Amino acid sequence: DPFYYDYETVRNGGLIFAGLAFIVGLLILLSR
Amino acid sequence: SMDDHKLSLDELHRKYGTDLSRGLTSARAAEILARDGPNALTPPPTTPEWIKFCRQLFGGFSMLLWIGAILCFLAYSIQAATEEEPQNDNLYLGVVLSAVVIITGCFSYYQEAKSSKIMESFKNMVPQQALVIRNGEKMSINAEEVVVGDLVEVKGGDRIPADLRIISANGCKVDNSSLTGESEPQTRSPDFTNENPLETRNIAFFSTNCVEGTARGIVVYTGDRTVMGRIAGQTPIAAEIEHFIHIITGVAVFLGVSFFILSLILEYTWLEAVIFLIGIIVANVPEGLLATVTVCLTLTAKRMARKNCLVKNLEAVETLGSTSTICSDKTGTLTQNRMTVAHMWFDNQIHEADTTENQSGVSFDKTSATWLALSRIAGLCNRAVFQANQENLPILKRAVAGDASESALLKCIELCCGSVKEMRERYAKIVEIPFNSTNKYQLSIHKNPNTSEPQHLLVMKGAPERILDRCSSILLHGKEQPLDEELKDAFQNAYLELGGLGERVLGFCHLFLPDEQFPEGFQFDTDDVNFPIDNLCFVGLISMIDPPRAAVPDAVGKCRSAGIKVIMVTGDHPITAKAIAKGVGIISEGNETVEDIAARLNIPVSQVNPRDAKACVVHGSDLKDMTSEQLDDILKYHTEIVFARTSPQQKLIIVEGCQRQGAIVAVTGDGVNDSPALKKADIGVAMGIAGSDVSKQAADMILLDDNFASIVTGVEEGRLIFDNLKKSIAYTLTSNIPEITPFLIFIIANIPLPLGTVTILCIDLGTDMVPAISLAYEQAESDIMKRQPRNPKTDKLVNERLISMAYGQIGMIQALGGFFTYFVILAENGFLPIHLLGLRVDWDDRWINDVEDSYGQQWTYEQRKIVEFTCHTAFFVSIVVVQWADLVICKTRRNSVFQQGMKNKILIFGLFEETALAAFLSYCPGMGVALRMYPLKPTWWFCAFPYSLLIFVYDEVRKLIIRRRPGGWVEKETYY
Amino acid sequence: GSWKKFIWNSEKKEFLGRTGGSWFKILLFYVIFYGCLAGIFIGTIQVMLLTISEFKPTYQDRVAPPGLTQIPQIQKTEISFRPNDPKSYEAYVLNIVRFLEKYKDSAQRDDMIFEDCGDVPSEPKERGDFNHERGERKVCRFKLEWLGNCSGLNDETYGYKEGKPCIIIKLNRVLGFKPKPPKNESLETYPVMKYNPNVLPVQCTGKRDEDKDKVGNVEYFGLGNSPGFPLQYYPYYGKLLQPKYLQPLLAVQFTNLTMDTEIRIECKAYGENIGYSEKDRFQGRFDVKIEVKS
Ligand SMILES: CCCCCCCCCCCCCCCCCC(=O)OC[C@H](COP(=O)([O-])OCC[N+](C)(C)C)OC(=O)CCCCCCCCCCCCCCCCC
Ligand SMILES: CC(C)CCC[C@H](C)[C@H]1CC[C@H]2[C@H]3CC=C4C[C@@H](OC(=O)CCC(=O)O)CC[C@@]4(C)[C@@H]3CC[C@@]12C
Ligand SMILES: CC(C)CCC[C@H](C)[C@H]1CC[C@H]2[C@H]3CC=C4C[C@@H](OC(=O)CCC(=O)O)CC[C@@]4(C)[C@@H]3CC[C@@]12C
Ligand SMILES: CC(C)CCC[C@H](C)[C@H]1CC[C@H]2[C@H]3CC=C4C[C@@H](OC(=O)CCC(=O)O)CC[C@@]4(C)[C@@H]3CC[C@@]12C
Ligand SMILES: CC(C)CCC[C@H](C)[C@H]1CC[C@H]2[C@H]3CC=C4C[C@@H](OC(=O)CCC(=O)O)CC[C@@]4(C)[C@@H]3CC[C@@]12C
Ligand SMILES: CC(C)CCC[C@H](C)[C@H]1CC[C@H]2[C@H]3CC=C4C[C@@H](OC(=O)CCC(=O)O)CC[C@@]4(C)[C@@H]3CC[C@@]12C
Ligand SMILES: CC(C)CCC[C@H](C)[C@H]1CC[C@H]2[C@H]3CC=C4C[C@@H](OC(=O)CCC(=O)O)CC[C@@]4(C)[C@@H]3CC[C@@]12C
Ligand SMILES: *[C@@H]1O[C@H](CO)[C@@H](O[C@@H]2O[C@H](CO)[C@@H](O)[C@H](O)[C@H]2NC(C)=O)[C@H](O)[C@H]1NC(C)=O
Ligand SMILES: *[C@@H]1O[C@H](CO)[C@@H](O)[C@H](O)[C@H]1NC(C)=O
Ligand SMILES: [Mg+2]
Ligand code: NA
Ligand code: NA
Ligand code: NA
Ligand code: NA
Repeated sequence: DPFYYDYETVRNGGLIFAGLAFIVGLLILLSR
Repeated sequence: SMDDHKLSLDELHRKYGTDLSRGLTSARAAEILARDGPNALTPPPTTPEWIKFCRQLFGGFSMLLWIGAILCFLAYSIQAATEEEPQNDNLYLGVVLSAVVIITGCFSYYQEAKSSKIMESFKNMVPQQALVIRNGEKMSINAEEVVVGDLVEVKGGDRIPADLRIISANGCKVDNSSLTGESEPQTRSPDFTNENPLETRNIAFFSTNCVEGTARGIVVYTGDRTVMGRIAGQTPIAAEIEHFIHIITGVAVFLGVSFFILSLILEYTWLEAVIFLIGIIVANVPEGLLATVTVCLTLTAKRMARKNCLVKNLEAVETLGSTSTICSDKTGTLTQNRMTVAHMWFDNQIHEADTTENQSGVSFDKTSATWLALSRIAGLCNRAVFQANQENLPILKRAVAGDASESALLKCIELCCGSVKEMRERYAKIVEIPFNSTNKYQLSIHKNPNTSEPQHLLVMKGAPERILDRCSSILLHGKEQPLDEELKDAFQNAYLELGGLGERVLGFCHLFLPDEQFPEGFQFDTDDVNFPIDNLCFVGLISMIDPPRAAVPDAVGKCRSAGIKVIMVTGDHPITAKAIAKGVGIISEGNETVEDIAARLNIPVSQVNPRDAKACVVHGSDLKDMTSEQLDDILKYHTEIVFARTSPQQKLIIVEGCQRQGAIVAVTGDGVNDSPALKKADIGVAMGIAGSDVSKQAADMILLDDNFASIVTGVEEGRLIFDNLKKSIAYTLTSNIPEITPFLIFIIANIPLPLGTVTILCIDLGTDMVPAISLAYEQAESDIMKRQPRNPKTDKLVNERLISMAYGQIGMIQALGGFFTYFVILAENGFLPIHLLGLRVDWDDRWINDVEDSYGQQWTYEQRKIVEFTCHTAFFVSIVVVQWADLVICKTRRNSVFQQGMKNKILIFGLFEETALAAFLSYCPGMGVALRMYPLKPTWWFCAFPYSLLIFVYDEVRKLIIRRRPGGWVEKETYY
Repeated sequence: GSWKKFIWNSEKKEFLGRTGGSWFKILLFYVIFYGCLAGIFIGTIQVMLLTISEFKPTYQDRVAPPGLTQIPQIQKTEISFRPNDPKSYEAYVLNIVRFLEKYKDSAQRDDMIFEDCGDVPSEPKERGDFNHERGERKVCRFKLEWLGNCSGLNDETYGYKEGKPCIIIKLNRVLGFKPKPPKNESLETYPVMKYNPNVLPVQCTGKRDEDKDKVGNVEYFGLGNSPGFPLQYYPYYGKLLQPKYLQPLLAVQFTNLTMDTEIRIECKAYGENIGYSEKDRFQGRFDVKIEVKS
């Protein structure tokens, strides 16, 4: 189907990346 | 009220807890600590911790973003009443403009409160010390706990810590300038002279100092109940950031008003025009710099305290980095002031001291009356005494109560010739003389214990050139051989060969007075001078070596490579000062005085052209009669100046002489005579372990370790803040072109809009808040001490080279990196780039619901605004992507990032916070109706990767051209 | 900056604090710099245009259920006129006449481009593939006579002169799209009309409840007798392969409107492909307000 493009897979990937890139910044800041 | 100065010492027994000697008592101490308040003057309460919060939440440049939310809620309140299908769209706009204020105000309050907490931690960093005489045995205490009924002993240069009644003084003289307005010291005495209780001599006052003499006084009031306890800033680097912010404010206000009345011609729905105006003003004005400067100052001050360099105000941080001249003393700062005896001279032979256990027996510990008499002279003049728990301690360490030279002399006497106090009670000191500064004449007439000679002995020591006229007859073997000319030549040769290695020499002579002047009964006094002082019994010379400090000879080299000129002001002979200057690197090799080239070519000194000699040693006696014109070219034609035999009182005439050439002068002092010279210098440095309280109430620094090298490390830490401020300003200004230009090309080219006001506020909140302050924590580059001192007349923070780099070169690449992503998105849905030119009028029409694209298919109104809001979202995302490379290249100024390293932990957190905020604002469920932001395809995150790489490549190649070609066109035009 | 002293010296010849040989270099730098920036921008655009096809868009999910529009192009979904006043309804008639120019019978005579598809609704006609292997594709020709009492072969004011006005409904073009009419379970869609397996059905009713009592009678005119879009057409192949394509039309007349009242009318289209939205009030659907002043 050329008219569908499910956005839920990219949304799940983007929120996984947001949680990861937030906790790694938290661990880099509080590394002191 | 009436203070107890009229009542004498008997009523001072019968007014306090029965103590006028031997200390008060432990119990009493706790009881009068619990009775009265402690000695801390109570602070005025400041504004609480929510007024400081509402001055940041509702402050300047946040009332605009509050009235935007008020207008949005007002438009929704109007719409919800006189309309069916109310369509809450301004509700989320008001919610967004309210959330931006709360986040920005919380960040601003946090950055203010952290710097206030740091700068409040310098009090009780070097607290006060008071000398009490409690039952113990004379102790120093924290000075904020003394009680009424203590007896405290003060001396010259100490601070009076309470309200005092003087018991026993030896001419102390208080300066009454804090409660009268007199600049003249006043004599204190335990009598009762004046009727007025304030302008009297019975008592002393809080926050005053009794310069000379000593005093033993009793406390009458402590804390708030004293006469001082009753009754009752900007930075030149902050007042420039303010002036820059005002000009950028005017420019941005012009741009926002011009964009406001240009939107209303394009039918832009008055609420949207007002929100667009507010979003341009708020985002194009860099309000977060005024926090950053404080974080740049205060943090630097903290680091200066971690390297033993304490500041007194934040105005002294930014002027310490522009220091061009250091006029330091020699003893205590350059050298350790812990000297030991070396290389005595007597009977035409330089000897060795032989200090250690390897007793070379160098004609010592034996019978030879010349050195026996010399050691007896050097033993019965040492005023210093030893302390308890020392007589069972080795030679390698000894506590001793006195100055440097006599503590050095007592080492050889307690090593070689038995105990010392038995020798003091053997020859009874009948009249003493304290050490004078005029002739340097230490004398103590003595007498035999029961019998040693019919001619009892008088002693004399001091400077050898100041006693060469007085004592002339030598002691070879007990024989007073008279004045001899070649013997004076050999004395001169011994003086040059003992000062040539860098030692302070002291002469020694004595007298065998007969019983004609004093019998065994009543002796004679020395204050009325009836003793023959000319042609006396000289015995020999004693010198002492003094090692310079640990990290000094490379600190002088770092001062030389950084363009700072160092001046050495000592009180020693001008051949030992030249030796110490050549030892530590003040006068480096290759540079010589006129004496050196005169004794080189064997032409006498008085006809050498004084232009080929760049080093110069000035005697202090010539400083008094030279007028200002000779000093103002001595300090101009030379480069390495050493003032020898100089009093500290005439230090001030040096300092103004260095200020007329144009220089920021740093002057070290530690006495009471240096206080006119400290607060005339551009920065005064007091000492931390030595140095009285008058010396550290007048200075702008405290050296906690008494080292010269800590001043150089302070100059490094002061130089760092201009680099960090230029880096932060350069980063903050680059995000102004990609926020201005999408509305300009919207008007000119008539394309659909690439960026809206919500994403402008998102760009500002995401990429300007956290990563712009992370450049304050940047480490120092390798070339801070290879650049010249900056001049604060012709070197401002912002140039035409800083504006034309952010606004003209780096900002354009970010605008192109956004516009490319816009064209990529709009071309992949059907609107090819040439088809967009002229589409704006039909695109924004709500009642044209078939707009044809390049493929021929027909779009609705909402169907194309969804594509437009996707373009807004990816414009913001690509701006974050190029912000990355803007932050990476703006952390160095001429070094590459591969020789700087990613040691900044705040910068990596800024990068990750940027990217997390972007990926959260795009891909969260619920942002499609609130923020009007829509999810991106995963391959749309790589559209501004080439422009982000182009920024990095361009800036690295530019810095490489600046490093390998100094003074070229690229450094002259692009190096900001 | 001061004044004259800074506007010119002629003891160093420094206009604006920069000599004339220094003004040349700093302008040559910016000319070369913006030239290379324009070159890199044009080059990245031209490289991105190589990944773009010229027969089919890369993404079609933002036009995916098409809109439904009506041909008197009106300004706030409002039609208001007086029939005995020939200056109130003149813009509407001018819009309809300018739209129905290309649908005339004399504009479809080129028999190598146009073709004669059937006069009853039929199945979709696959013209091949999006691969340019047959050149331009032929288009079915639409006759104006199927819009009878709404075409210009009669009353040339299209009913506006005599009270009863008439609109022309069309569905938006989406490249490659084939509409699926609903199934025939006799329970599926609403409420009841004549069903055809090759017609996408459209229905125009009143919006509120007081509008259902005032809209009166509604007549439809199209190809056949079941009101809707025939399926012989579709799917649009694009304006590169099919220029002079003619989308099918449907005329709707309101013969017994109630006078001097504003009547709200909703037109909806039904199918499996066709979906609706709550923010987009023109997707799969539209509405109009008619007010015949007397
Ligand atoms: C995919 C990654 C690719 C990245 C490519 C990035 C390219 C990097 C380009 C950045 C360098 C910026 C400065 C370049 C100019 C260098 C001039 C020079 O060498 O000075 C010579 C010399 C330097 O030596 P000098 O000046 O000090 O000579 C001294 C003479 N004596 C000894 C007698 C005193 O300067 C000159 O004298 C003449 C310079 C005149 C400059 C006129 C302007 C030239 C225009 C430059 C265009 C470059 C734009 C390209 C940018 C495009 C990027 C988007
Ligand atoms: C300055 C240098 C050190 C680069 C540092 C930038 C960022 C700190 C890092 C974090 C991880 C990197 C990227 C790795 C791949 C992802 C894909 C992207 O997620 C997706 O793939 C789309 C959503 C989905 O896949 O479902 C989110 C951003 C991004 C570019 C990351 C964000 C930015 C990078 C370069
Ligand atoms: C949901 C909306 C209405 C906002 C809700 C309140 C905000 C989440 C508040 C909570 C605490 C505030 C801030 C207070 C502390 C700062 C520290 C900051 O970290 C740094 O400054 C870097 C580390 C350092 O400075 O040493 C990141 C989070 C932040 C901005 C906080 C972000 C969120 C703020 C504005
Ligand atoms: C750098 C910022 C401040 C402005 C950059 C955007 C430009 C101002 C505008 C002007 C017109 C726009 C575009 C409209 C037309 C296209 C066609 C495109 O491809 C072609 O030129 C082919 C033309 C053809 O084959 O017919 C190259 C230029 C481009 C991207 C233009 C590039 C410049 C755009 C984005
Ligand atoms: C959006 C992207 C494509 C542009 C921004 C990221 C930078 C262009 C890339 C280039 C290589 C990356 C880094 C890869 C690892 C090195 C290690 C570093 O070397 C050291 O650690 C030396 C340490 C020291 O000498 O003290 C030099 C810079 C750095 C961080 C690089 C800095 C710049 C990064 C993030
Ligand atoms: C798309 C790709 C193929 C373009 C190629 C990118 C270039 C390899 C970039 C990567 C980083 C750039 C430069 C930025 C960092 C410097 C460090 C520098 O090393 C030094 O320490 C110089 C010391 C000195 O000169 O005193 C030499 C290489 C150089 C110019 C780099 C050379 C390669 C550059 C031009
Ligand atoms: C820092 C600046 C210089 C970068 C801006 C991008 C390009 C470097 C500049 C150069 C000239 C600009 C544009 C000026 C106007 C023309 C119109 C266009 O001519 C047309 O065909 C439009 C009329 C038509 O045929 O319908 C050709 C390309 C274009 C967009 C140019 C494309 C490139 C622009 C945006
Ligand atoms: C189309 O219009 C024609 C006239 O223009 C209508 O024909 C007339 O309809 C009325 C309705 O009662 C009859 O009384 C007349 O006898 C008809 N005249 C002719 C010549 O047929 C026709 O009804 C309209 N078609 C519709 C409404 O579907
Ligand atoms: C219009 O005429 C029809 C005749 O079939 C009638 O049923 C209908 O009620 C009329 N509508 C109005 C609004 O008069
Ligand atoms: Mg000193
Ligand atoms: Na701002
Ligand atoms: Na001072
Ligand atoms: Na920015
Ligand atoms: Na900014």
